[PDB]
Amino acid sequence: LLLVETPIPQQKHYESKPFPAVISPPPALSLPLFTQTIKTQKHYLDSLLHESGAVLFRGFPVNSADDFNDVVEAFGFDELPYVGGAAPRTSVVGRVFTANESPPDQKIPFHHEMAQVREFPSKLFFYCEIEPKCGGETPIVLSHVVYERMKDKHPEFVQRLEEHGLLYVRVLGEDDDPSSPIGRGWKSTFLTHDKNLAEQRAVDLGMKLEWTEDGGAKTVMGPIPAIKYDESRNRKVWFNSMVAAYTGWEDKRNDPRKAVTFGDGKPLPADIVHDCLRILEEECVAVPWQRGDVLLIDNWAVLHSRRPFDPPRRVLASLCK
Amino acid sequence: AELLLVETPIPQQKHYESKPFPAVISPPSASIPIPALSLPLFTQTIKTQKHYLDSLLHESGAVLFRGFPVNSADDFNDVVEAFGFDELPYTSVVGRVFTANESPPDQKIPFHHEMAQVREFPSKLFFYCEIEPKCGGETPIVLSHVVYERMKDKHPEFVQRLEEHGLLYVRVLGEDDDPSSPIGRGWKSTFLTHDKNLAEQRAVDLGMKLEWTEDGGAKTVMGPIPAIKYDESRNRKVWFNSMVAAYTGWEDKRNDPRKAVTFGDGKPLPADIVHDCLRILEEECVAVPWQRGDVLLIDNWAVLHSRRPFDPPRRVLASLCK
Ligand SMILES: [Fe+2]
Ligand SMILES: [Fe+2]
Repeated sequence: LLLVETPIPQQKHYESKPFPAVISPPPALSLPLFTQTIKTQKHYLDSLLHESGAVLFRGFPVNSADDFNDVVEAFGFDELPYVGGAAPRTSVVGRVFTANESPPDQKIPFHHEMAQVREFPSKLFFYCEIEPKCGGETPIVLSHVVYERMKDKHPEFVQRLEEHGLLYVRVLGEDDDPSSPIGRGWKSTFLTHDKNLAEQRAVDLGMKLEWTEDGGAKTVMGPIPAIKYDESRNRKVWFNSMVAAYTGWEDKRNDPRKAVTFGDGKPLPADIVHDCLRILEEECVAVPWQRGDVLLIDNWAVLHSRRPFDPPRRVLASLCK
Repeated sequence: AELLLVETPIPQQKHYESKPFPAVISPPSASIPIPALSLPLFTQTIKTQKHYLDSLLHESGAVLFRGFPVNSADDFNDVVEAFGFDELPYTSVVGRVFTANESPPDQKIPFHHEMAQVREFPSKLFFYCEIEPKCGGETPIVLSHVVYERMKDKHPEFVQRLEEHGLLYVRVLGEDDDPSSPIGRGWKSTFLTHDKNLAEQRAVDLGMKLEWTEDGGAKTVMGPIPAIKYDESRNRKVWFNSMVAAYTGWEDKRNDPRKAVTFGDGKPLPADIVHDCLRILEEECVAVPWQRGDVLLIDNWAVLHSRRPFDPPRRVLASLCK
């Protein structure tokens, strides 16, 4: 079976490279034939992900969570062991899971997966088992592009970011708020109900957990870098949750404006942060999901998000070490 | 190529009026000709032996299928499709098969009929062992009509009062979802809304009375509803209720299991008699150790199930029928 590089309307190109790269089928197709081609074309696929940063596989027989798991298995990347610092996860089969995000009417900001975690995924997979009735795409953007445009537009700001970095403040409830963009409580965050084991697992993850009165918790993280270096592609990337926090960490316990600051406490310039948001939207690519679609994302080069949608919609995921 | 479905004995099974519980079907030891076992051969035999299998489930209440090539969720789904029961209208693994978010492994899940407090509950249930537990983790099952007959015999007055007033179920919900709780789901998620008006309207549709607590949560009161039902297909009364389940298993920071369920008229249940019922369930139950490939078909009108504590790994998928 052949893996054909196919053009789609939404994709962009950077230095002659498509973003995202799109592979489609040209013996009747079957899941085993696909997973077999994946193993056979390992090198080709590694080079494609290396050049593009994300690869969308469209037109293949991935009709269930089990099929998706088999495809993830064919790529052979080591699975990311679950710890904490993420959201209420629900394992479906094997390395595949469903995480409960914010409501369909909301817009999930751009971010790198588990960006504030020490051992974050190098790669992730997204699978559409049930396409959204309307909207619900998973827009993606090249992190190094965002950095380059930011350094070009706001050299001083970028310069200050690499000197002082960023500081993150996030208040947590005891339980999980299904209605919040950042509704995970400290119980689910640290997979514990004991404050001792929590405050410890918290300090380990590199946090300053101070128990709140209403049984919640106020977490503070940083200073930590805002810019990182992709060793495999020799370039710097916008690896931070600045825009995500500044515009999305909003609920009864969190004021977005105070959710993230420069590493030295100094506030961020509202106009520059929103200018960054503008760059993310302009450079992003929002491919409408089709049932069977499997998207492979290199977490070092891409930030993802989610658009509002009308149910039904079901996108499963898988994280790689 | 044909396959024989042989009624086989196992150590754990019991017998009531000459009928095995659960009935156990396995491939034969030495058949002529020797059949090459496969999933497709099994699913074909299931369709071919429809009547025989319906009769078996009818007489026993539950049927364990042991020794067949059910080696994946996909295989299990094919087996569920071969039986042709209508799927119960709604984490989905494949087709009609899913994984149930159960309690932690160290816990003991109480006996219950599936979706017992739901208007349209499943008539039948399928359980499949994809990965056998390292230790324990069986799925004990017991005959509901037997529990009823023993309860009526030991506590006639109590049963008589149950038929008269029935039971009342209480749950104090928080606004958000508590992860560390067997009943931790809040009213926002339970009623899929953050709007109080809509929520209390949806609870009423579900045959529930909702009262908004002062702390931002909610208190629901379901009932009075019957504690005893009638199995039309078998002409007998069954212990179709979550009495023991709620009285001993619905505990968290907001809920006290002793007020979680009461008589339909508010009167508390006698602790002695409830624990006596718990005793009966344990004595009458059958806990068959799970084996990879096992498929258990349960008639939800005649059987209550549970789960023993266990040491991971363990993986049992499920499927519900209209
Ligand atoms: Fe994400
Ligand atoms: Fe159950």
